[PDB]
Amino acid sequence: VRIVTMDAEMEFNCEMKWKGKDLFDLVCRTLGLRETWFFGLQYTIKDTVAWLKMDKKVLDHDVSKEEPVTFHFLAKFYPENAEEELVQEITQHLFFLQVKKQILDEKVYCPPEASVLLASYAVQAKYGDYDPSVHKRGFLAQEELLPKRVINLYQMTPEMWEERITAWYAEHRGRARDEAEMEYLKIAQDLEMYGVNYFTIRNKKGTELLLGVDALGLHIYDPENRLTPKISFPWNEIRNISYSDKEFTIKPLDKKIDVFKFNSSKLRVNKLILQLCIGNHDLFMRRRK
Amino acid sequence: DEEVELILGDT
Repeated sequence: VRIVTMDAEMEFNCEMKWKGKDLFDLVCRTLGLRETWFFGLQYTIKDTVAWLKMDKKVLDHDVSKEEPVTFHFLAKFYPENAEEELVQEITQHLFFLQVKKQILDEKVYCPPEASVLLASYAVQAKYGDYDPSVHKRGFLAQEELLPKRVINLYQMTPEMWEERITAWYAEHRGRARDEAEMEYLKIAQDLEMYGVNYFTIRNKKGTELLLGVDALGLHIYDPENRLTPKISFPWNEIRNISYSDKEFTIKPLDKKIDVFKFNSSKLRVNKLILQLCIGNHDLFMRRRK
Repeated sequence: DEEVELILGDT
């Protein structure tokens, strides 16, 4: 099999009767990764993300049998406080890279000023301390430091943008690569779209809405706004989630608030939702134990 | 499409 991480690529000889937990543990041991609960192995079926089941046969999955057979090692779940919950430099680094990619690809909205500060920590992490003798005008010119949306919002040239980033970069002197990547994560985790799984749903009337699923609970959004939910259901505020046919129903732990019901058509998606729900709830509770 | 329920918490 071919295992693709954010920064690296592995090749593995897999035994035909091995299970997800075997291949996962193999990748985890190879990386030196002891906090395994955040991660998973991803392939996508028909435009939909899917994850490798631990207790099921590897080749039983819908993954393309055509060689090489390819899975992406990625964080499935996100901590509530990155600095507090990510102990190993390896786990931190994995999150840093994946999150930074989400932000650059505009999977996670970041506003312009924050995006410049984020870019500056990424530069600190890669190049170490700012050195005007080492780093002169044009030194970032081939890097992609900013979302295109931020760049397009202004008339600024690459050197104008380099100047804004370098101005911030200069002030980070003294922070080690891991500390810089963690400062990046502290900012990114406060972004509103950070760590949220979005799914198109519809309510009883048939109004198209968005279901978010994250570490803190469940959220309903107007399709146009992914930043602020119209409704939130914190994990410790919900009695049960129910699924049958194409429908979900959310029953609040307080009987005096209406249950929320919605329709989700695609079946593969619905499993993902339940998976994500169970996973996120589990992690929510264990932080509070 | 199997029926699923998640019971969260104890109450």
